Amino acid sequence: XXALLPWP
Amino acid sequence: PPNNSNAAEDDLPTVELQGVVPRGVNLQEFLNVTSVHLFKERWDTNKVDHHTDKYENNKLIVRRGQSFYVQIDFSRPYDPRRDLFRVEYVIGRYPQENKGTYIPVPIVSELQSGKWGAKIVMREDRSVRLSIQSSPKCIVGKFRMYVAVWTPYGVLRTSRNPETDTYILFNPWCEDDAVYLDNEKEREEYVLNDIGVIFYGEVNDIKTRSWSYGQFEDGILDTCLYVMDRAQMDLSGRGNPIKVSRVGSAMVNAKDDEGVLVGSWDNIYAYGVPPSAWTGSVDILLEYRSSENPVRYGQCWVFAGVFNTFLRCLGIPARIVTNYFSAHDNDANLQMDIFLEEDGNVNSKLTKDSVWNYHCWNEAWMTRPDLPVGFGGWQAVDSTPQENSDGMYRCGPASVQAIKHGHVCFQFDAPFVFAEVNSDLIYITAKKTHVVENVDATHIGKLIVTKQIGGDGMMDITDTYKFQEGQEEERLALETALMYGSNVDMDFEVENAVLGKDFKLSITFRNNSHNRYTITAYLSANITFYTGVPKAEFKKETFDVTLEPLSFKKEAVLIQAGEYMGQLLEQASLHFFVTARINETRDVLAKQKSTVLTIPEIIIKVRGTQVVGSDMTVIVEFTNPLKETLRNVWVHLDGPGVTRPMKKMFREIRPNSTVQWEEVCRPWVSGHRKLIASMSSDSLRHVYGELDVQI
Ligand SMILES: [Ca+2]
Ligand SMILES: [Ca+2]
Ligand SMILES: [Ca+2]
Repeated sequence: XXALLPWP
Repeated sequence: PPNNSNAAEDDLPTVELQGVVPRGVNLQEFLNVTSVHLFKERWDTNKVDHHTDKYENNKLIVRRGQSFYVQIDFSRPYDPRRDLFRVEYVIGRYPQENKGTYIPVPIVSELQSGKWGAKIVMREDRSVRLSIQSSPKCIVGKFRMYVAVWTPYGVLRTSRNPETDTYILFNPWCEDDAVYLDNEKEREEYVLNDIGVIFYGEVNDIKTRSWSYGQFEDGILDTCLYVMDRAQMDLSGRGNPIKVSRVGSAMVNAKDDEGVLVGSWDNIYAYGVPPSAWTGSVDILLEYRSSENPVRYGQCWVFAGVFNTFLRCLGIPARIVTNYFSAHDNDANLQMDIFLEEDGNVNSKLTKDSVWNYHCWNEAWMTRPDLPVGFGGWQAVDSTPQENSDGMYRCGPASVQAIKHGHVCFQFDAPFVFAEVNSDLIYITAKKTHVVENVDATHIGKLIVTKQIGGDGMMDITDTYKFQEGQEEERLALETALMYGSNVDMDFEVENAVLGKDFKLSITFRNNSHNRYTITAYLSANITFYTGVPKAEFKKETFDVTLEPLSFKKEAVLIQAGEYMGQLLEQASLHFFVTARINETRDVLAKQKSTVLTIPEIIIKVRGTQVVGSDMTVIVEFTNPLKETLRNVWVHLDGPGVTRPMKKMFREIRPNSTVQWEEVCRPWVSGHRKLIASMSSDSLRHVYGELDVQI
């Protein structure tokens, strides 16, 4: 569910 | 040794003889208890009036600082001339009166505000009905009850009786309680609602997950007490919702302390329940209690769901908030350090900080006597392990109001929570020397939401955590936060602030340097309850000023009566934040201060016998509190049973001068009536006086 996103 | 377990108990003597009591003493002369009634049924007035009728527990449950009825049946009628007894509440294995864990409850003529006591309110035959009042600062937990009869030989005490064990919880309904919440709809949602909704997903595709908090289910209250015992939390601190919430933030996660839930994000979840399979807190908590070991597995919303159960169950109002694009700062500098290789790609090895699609934590409602006034209210608490705080995975309570203005120096863990909602992204090139390449000021904390009152809808609460992106205050508060982590002095004073009138906020800058500076600043003026809970911001301004060298500069900000008068309440104070940046040096000057408005008195007195049907003279007295002449003063007198409403006008009242108005009234409703006086003039307005009268 929660996940780390890549930097924009 | 530490008295840190509610479950443990000492053995109180039933025949507590003192000294060398002669054989053949006859204790028959003294009262003994034949029966104790707690009127503890879920339909009866104790549980109904204490808002504890929903628990699936058959023991008496009450909330602290509020009275409840019990009945004691004695062997013969209690006779105050010859008999003396007290009720006792006792908690833990090592109770001590000076710790709050042995509580003697004297039988008194009249209950006293804030004090433990029991009043006899009815006597029939051998029984006495008592109204027992607990302290609003009482330890929260499960107490053993005893009745102790005093004799020349020592105390005669009732035997251990599990059936009279009494739970005392936090009381959001009691105005003297640290968790007091003055709004019934909010108390119903944040204490009594045992289901909720937790928002997740993406900012533009918002998903909703239902969640059963189940705080009233059989076993849950007991498990919450067990959680504190498992923490080895000293009993003496369990009446403090700052401590209880901080303990809860550690204990709901398994790290450090064998707490409730084991976090996992590995998409496999070996030998447990996947985090997304849970739909509520009850199974998790009951399994923790029964296995006496951590439960596998959870992620942020599951930690938040269980923590919410824990809070509401104990009676601390609580809600779950979701932050989209939630920053995780790993090196406590309140920014996202993104190290970029020379190729331009992100160095995954050096970059430690991270950003989550969303993260969920809790807010708990409480005063903060440990912080200056203004910082009570919602406190961020987070049981999801991310960073250590003083040696353990825990987080909060952090005042959301402190976070908003960047005053992250105020405990606990405010800098981390600030970075979660508003850290900048700093793109850095590490070279073989470190070069900053770009700054993203708006990525983090795009939206913060919680369940609405009264429905399953979303409430946007981003503004409670941070000023709006692109506003100057958002930058000034961030720079303040970074500061707490030029030879210019800044102070401010609120000058002669009288309730009902305009007043000046005076901000002073002293430039002791030989440089000219430019200042960019903001002011935030707020109403705060007397207990230090914030109510509302009533004025916010940004301004620029130029500071000449070797000079002092005052900036007068007018605060008009119309800006605050609509939002005042009894004994409210005013809370001001001034934050200024010296532009050339980037230096930040930040102060916060609170002030009490001077309150002009109106005095009401009565002359003549106050009997419905005959004349009485009401004397309303008003003294001009200003150094200025009041003009066109209207005084009003109101008294729903006592007087038809009346007015007197004074064209002019000179400075510091007193006026009196005599009004003859004839009451038409006997008993406890009331007189209310009001004064409004051209400058000073809506000042009141009052007097309870007995007709
Ligand atoms: Ca833990
Ligand atoms: Ca960082
Ligand atoms: Ca920002």
